[PDB]
Amino acid sequence: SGVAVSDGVIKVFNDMKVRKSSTPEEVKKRKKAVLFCLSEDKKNIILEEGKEILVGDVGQTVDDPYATFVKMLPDKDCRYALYDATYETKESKKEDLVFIFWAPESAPLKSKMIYASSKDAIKKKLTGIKHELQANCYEEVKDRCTLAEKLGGSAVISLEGKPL
Amino acid sequence: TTALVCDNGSGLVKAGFAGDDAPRAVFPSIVGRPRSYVGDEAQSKILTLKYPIEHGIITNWDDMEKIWHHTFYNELRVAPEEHPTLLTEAPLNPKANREKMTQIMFETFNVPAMYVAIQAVLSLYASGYSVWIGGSILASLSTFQQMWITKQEYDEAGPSIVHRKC
Amino acid sequence: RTTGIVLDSGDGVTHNVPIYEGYALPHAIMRLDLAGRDLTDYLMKILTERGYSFVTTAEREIVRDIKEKLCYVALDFENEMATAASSSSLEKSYELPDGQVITIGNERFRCPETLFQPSFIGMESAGIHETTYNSIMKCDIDIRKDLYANNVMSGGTTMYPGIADRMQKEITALAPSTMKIKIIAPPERK
Amino acid sequence: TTALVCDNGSGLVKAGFAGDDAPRAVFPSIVGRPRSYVGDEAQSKILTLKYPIEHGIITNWDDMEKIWHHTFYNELRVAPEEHPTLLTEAPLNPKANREKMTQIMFETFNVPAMYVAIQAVLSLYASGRTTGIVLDSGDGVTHNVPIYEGYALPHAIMRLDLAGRDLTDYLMKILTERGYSFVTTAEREIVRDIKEKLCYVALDFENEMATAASSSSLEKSYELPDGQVITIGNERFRCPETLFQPSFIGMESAGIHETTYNSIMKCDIDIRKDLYANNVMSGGTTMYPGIADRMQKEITALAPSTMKIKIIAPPERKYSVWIGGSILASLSTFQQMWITKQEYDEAGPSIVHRKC
Amino acid sequence: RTTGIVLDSGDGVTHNVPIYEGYALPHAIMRLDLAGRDLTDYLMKILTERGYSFVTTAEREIVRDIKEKLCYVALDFENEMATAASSSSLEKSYELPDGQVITIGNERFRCPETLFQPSFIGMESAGIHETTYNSIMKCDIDIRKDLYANNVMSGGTTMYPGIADRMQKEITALAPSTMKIKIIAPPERK
Amino acid sequence: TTALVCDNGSGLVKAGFAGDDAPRAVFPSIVGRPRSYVGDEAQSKILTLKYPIEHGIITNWDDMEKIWHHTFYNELRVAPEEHPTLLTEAPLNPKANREKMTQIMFETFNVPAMYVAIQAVLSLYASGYSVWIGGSILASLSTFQQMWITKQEYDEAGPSIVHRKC
Ligand SMILES: Nc1ncnc2c1ncn2[C@@H]1O[C@H](COP(=O)(O)OP(=O)(O)O)[C@@H](O)[C@H]1O
Ligand SMILES: Nc1ncnc2c1ncn2[C@@H]1O[C@H](COP(=O)(O)OP(=O)(O)O)[C@@H](O)[C@H]1O
Ligand SMILES: Nc1ncnc2c1ncn2[C@@H]1O[C@H](COP(=O)(O)OP(=O)(O)O)[C@@H](O)[C@H]1O
Ligand SMILES: [Mg+2]
Ligand SMILES: [Mg+2]
Ligand SMILES: [Mg+2]
Repeated sequence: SGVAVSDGVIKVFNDMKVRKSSTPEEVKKRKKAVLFCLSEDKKNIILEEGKEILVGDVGQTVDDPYATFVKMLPDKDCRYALYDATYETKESKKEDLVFIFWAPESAPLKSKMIYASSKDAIKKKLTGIKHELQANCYEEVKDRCTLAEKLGGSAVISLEGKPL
Repeated sequence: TTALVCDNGSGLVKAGFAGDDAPRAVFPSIVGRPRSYVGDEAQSKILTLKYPIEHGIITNWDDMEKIWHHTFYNELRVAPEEHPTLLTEAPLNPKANREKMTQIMFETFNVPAMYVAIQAVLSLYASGYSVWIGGSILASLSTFQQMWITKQEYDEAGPSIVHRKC
Repeated sequence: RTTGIVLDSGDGVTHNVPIYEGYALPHAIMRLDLAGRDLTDYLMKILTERGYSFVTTAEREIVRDIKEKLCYVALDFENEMATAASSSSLEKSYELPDGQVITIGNERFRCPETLFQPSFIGMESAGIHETTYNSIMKCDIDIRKDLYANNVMSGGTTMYPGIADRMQKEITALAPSTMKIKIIAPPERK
Repeated sequence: TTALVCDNGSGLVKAGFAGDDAPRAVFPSIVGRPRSYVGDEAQSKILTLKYPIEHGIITNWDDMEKIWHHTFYNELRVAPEEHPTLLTEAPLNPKANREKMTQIMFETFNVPAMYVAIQAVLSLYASGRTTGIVLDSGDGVTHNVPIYEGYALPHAIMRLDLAGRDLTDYLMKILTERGYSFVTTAEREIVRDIKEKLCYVALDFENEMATAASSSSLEKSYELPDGQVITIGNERFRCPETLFQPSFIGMESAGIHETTYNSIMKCDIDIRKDLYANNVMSGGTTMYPGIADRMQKEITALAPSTMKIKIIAPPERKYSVWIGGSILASLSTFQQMWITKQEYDEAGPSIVHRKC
Repeated sequence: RTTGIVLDSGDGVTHNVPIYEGYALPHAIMRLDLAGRDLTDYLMKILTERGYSFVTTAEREIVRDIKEKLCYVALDFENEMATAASSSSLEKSYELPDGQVITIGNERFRCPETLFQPSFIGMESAGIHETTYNSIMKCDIDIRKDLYANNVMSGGTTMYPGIADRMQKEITALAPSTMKIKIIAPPERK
Repeated sequence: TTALVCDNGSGLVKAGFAGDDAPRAVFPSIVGRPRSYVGDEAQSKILTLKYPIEHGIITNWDDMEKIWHHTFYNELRVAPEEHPTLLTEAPLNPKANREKMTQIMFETFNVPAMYVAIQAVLSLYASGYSVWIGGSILASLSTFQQMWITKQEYDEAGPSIVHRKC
């Protein structure tokens, strides 16, 4: 295991999971999808301010929240993710968050072992999360059908405001 | 502004905001100790599942308030202090269950207002998840917005305001 | 509407309360502990006779989905059994998550019959078609004319194909002939 | 400061320092005695070879102390009492053995801090995965360990006595059919080198044998240490074929392609989908070129047609179990997770069960 | 006799059916797939930790005879483990057909414990001491007094030395104190 | 005169005459094809053993009737045409299994009479191999000798007499 989580990531998770009554001007800077990284010393899980996605921009500059999110993951390193999905089922309309464990084969072993052995140190601190998505290849995470297959299986008819 | 409607059923917990068609949060209402885990994480995982609600009465209270805290924070990611909550129950229900419901909602979460309706009456409203549909179509009504029991009304009345109001 | 008895049957409890033009009758509130979970348990118990053992809780959800998307209630039990006995015209296959396929026969309409014949899982309670009639017969004699023609159904257990027709037939079999029976079956009663 | 990683292999003990790319000390696990030379010395010398780790479980504890003493002094060339040593154990290991290992390590060498990890979870983490069945085909045994989010299911762990040792024995048996008589322990090393350098798993055994019986381009040429050049024909694919057809050796147990399917079908029904597409191979025996394609073909023949089978084979799967432990022990945040001698003095040998 | 629940556990299946004064209760028939074959498999799996590998079917019969004539059920698991941990006072040797001798320790009472703790072979089912209590609790409330004092055991798996005492102790641990528990252990129950 | 009682269990086949204490024929119920052999010869001998009976239902019928012919001829050295046979089964059993049992016993062996009892009821009889003890103590009873289904009763009824009789 080893690596633990910092206070900023826990604060961001508590901010994203539990939303409250907010003003229409502030509600547009909420966090939609944020990744997690390691510092220089590889001892804390820190979010990078560079790569991120806001809730405000979704549907505007970012035509597709998921489509613009696949290319945001670096293919030469291991990364965490937290995607807020809005999928439509035959039964009803749900809005859940997804934990994506990005781990390509092109990354070095030093970045794969650290992120694989410390996954229980981050997932345990993220209380209330259900949808877990472990993705190693890039083609499997690039496809749109896999998210509906993991979320609800064949029941999900539409994903992110558009049908499958 | 919006109101929460929480159909705390015996097998499923349909929880969602008001004014929408479908409940966003649906999961079995069981807690599992390692032989806690609530809902879908319990369904996926070595546990000993058990239902806190029998035939309508809530048998155990710690796991019930745990499920409430779960569906409020880890499932909807909202605080109860802002939006009023709407609870449902079956008729011919022991008054102790409703009293404990009101006490838990007003003391642990400190909601601004709430109400305890009947599942069948709401399922009839939906006729023009039926209970949740009726609760959601009921919470948007303007005439109903006046009969929520509020904390300021609850202080002097104690946990007995629910019988005289609802 | 405000008038009519409600047949609410979810996953753990089935209860009926007749409600008139705003005043409900609490003395006629019937409660039956037979619901979808008991139906799933009965389906698991009767599916072992075909060679498919479901013991664990995780598996039981597969049986739950099988009951949700492959089970129906017959118009009558006897003739549907006669059709089940003769030919496989009734059997239908299912795609399991593991890859295997199963062939269920009379179990498609035998496990939903428990709603009307509780003697399958061992309960002594009258089926959902008799508890409603007994509660209406316990109600007032002037509101029976309005309660007979208004049987509002709700819950996920009332989503079987053909449960409305059987409920109708059973109630007009129990109720007098001159009275007309109506079973409101809304498409969003889940 | 630096941590040691002594992998208790069934036929090769891998030892080195944390942070390196590969183990430094690699020697066969044998304790020679005349009718006590341990490890590499036994092969050079009239002795009866003994294996204390023959089948993945330490059945001869008396020689394990000598094995570890040799590994620490004559192989790693470092003092054990001044460097923490991480150890790996085979799956389905009893609690008594897990306690005896740490008790010996703490009482004989007096190492300040140690840690015991499972080979299966380490090999799975070394492939960038946390959920998936790993194929640990070593020198003495072949284990099929299905793991779920880093927790191996002990009830579905299949153990197979077919491994590289039986493959070397079958190669020695089939090489005498041409005229090459390798009977002694010295020629056994040459047979092992031939198996490592010239053997390969065929995609279709029956079809490959048809071409090998007619074509002459498949025959290779090996150079003996004494200068002789021996030619090997259809024995290149017949030797590793035993892993899929154990009738060649004589055991009734199914091949490594069917034990995997039998172990996957023993776990939960909802996690079988993540096990078919996460089959990881490890051990030195899985280093044959073309074994992943044969495994995928056999599983797709066995598994249902609807679900897909993805077989990933890293090029460093031979020492992946050691590389994983080395990277885990070289962590800058792992120095507080070791089992120091004080905690051992407080809690007895049972501390390893709570800590690990 | 005609009254009492039956604990029938053979080589492949363990099932319990409570039977009153001639009328049995089919709705309380419990079935457990844990039996002697599973115990033999668990013994084979746990005997490899001592250095004895039994892989083939022919050998497995030797393990079956070893379990038949060397295995017993403990009064309680914890104290017997404490005695197993300390000293060899518990170990006993066996004469193999090939001539070798083996020394089994805690395996004499660990593999029969699977009957009460199915989590060893991986099953999620409640042990044989809990399925009987759950079936009696599913039975009628007036026949429980007669079913508690009549637990008829049968089959070859119920022939371990001390299984009757542990079954008793477990049932009076589960059943109320005022009720008296009796475990009929006939000498020809095989 | 004497009656045969055959406890065709899932793991063992206890077969013997009526009126005696112990079953004379006991062997595992498996058939082995060379990689047939039934019972102890299969246990001694390169085969691929498999059980024709799953959890009570008979999966394969050819090997089941083969085991029946074996335990009748090569183990007891008696013909089924003379002594009536008694079969056992578990409750909540598919009717197809009992129908095929009756059809095989009446068509292939042509028994004068037979009966399909319940294993647990017989094991209770033994209380005053328990299933076999109860079957053997049951077959000697005079009152039971009248309710055997006979071939003359079986002809017009077909293989459906067993459900209405037993
Ligand atoms: N399409 C369907 N057909 C038949 N049964 C269904 C269907 N969908 C759901 N069910 C059953 O209904 C149950 C859900 O009941 P529900 O209405 O959610 O109860 P509650 O309102 O108390 O949560 C499930 O257990 C399932 O077995
Ligand atoms: N490149 C290779 N090709 C074929 N076989 C190999 C190769 N490398 C190693 N082996 C075999 O692997 C065996 C060593 O396995 P080992 O690393 O001891 O497994 P474990 O670590 O699980 O005990 C040797 O007997 C050798 O025959
Ligand atoms: N003396 C004994 N002690 C413990 N177990 C025994 C003994 N004798 C037999 N057994 C177990 O009982 C099993 C036999 O079960 P049995 O009663 O024949 O089942 P069935 O009645 O279904 O044939 C054997 O597999 C064996 O493991
Ligand atoms: Mg409901
Ligand atoms: Mg290894
Ligand atoms: Mg038996």
